[PDB]
Amino acid sequence: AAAAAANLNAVRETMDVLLEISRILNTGLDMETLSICVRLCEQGINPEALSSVIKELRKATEALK
Amino acid sequence: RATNAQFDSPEILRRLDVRLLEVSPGDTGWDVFSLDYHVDGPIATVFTRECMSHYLRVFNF
Amino acid sequence: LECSWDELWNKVQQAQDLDHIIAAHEVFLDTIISRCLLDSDSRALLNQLRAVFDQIIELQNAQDAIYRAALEELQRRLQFEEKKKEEENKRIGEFKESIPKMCSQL
Amino acid sequence: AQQERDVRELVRGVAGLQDEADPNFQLALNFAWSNFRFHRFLDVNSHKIEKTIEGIYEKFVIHSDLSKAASWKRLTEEFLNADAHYSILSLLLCLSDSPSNSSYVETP
Repeated sequence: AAAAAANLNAVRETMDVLLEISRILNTGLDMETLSICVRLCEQGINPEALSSVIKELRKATEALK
Repeated sequence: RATNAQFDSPEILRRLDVRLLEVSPGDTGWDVFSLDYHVDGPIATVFTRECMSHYLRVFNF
Repeated sequence: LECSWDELWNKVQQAQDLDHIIAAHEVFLDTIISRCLLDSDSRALLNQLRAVFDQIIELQNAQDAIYRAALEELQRRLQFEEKKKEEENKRIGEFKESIPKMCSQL
Repeated sequence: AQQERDVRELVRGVAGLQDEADPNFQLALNFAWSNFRFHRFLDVNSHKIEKTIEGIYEKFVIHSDLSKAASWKRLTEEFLNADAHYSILSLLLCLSDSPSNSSYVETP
């Protein structure tokens, strides 16, 4: 398939758009993890729950520093 | 009330009122504060909203 | 706030059309934008000026860090006298330890 | 299956963990499930997101970072082509917020 891979290039293009959005906002997230978050909202999820998850997980790496 | 502004008209002190900056994870009140003068008559034809924006930018400085 | 204010005051109060007052207030505020470092091209100039504001707040900590050791000893010296009415020998030793680091930081 | 894999890769990326038999990994998985199955949150409304994104734009303009505001509105405008918009947006918006620098070095 050829059109099914140009859509994957399209996914990477929006992923770089969200890369610029992540740096101007100063988030710690990288590209692989945001693709995991994209799949999470494919199944449907509260962003308020994902932010509480990540707002526990990042400042539970500051408790073993 | 305590300062010299008391002997100035209640209208123009009334048109000037407080405002803030919508929040951010490093909020200080010194980061987050503004005054707003807003339009109360035909003066919008004289004072544009982007003119209040440049007003507030030099106020920020 | 006198230059732009003088020429603003002149071309409002002599003018007998609304659009001239409008066009005077506009260029008034606009040349003020260029006169501060709130222009797009003077921003690098602005960037340095923000670096003048860091060392200000830094100095407040660095100045009080003197008094948090220097001044803090002398009430303990009073408390040593309240015994008198061996251990600040250790604070004399502590001063030879505290002074060079704060001096080098300054 | 894919759901469990997504939650595992989330924990692995953010906690930096490479051992999935670490007891901290198991505690994080239990925490994630217990937070997920308790439903009390509000669901994202597009209008409030629209008010918020224009507020972020205006906040950038007031602080006199003009090119950052132009890029911000530009990037959101380009993203809003081709629901999941507001999900990803609301996520990124609450996760952190603005820097003390422009953080803009894109030269396409």
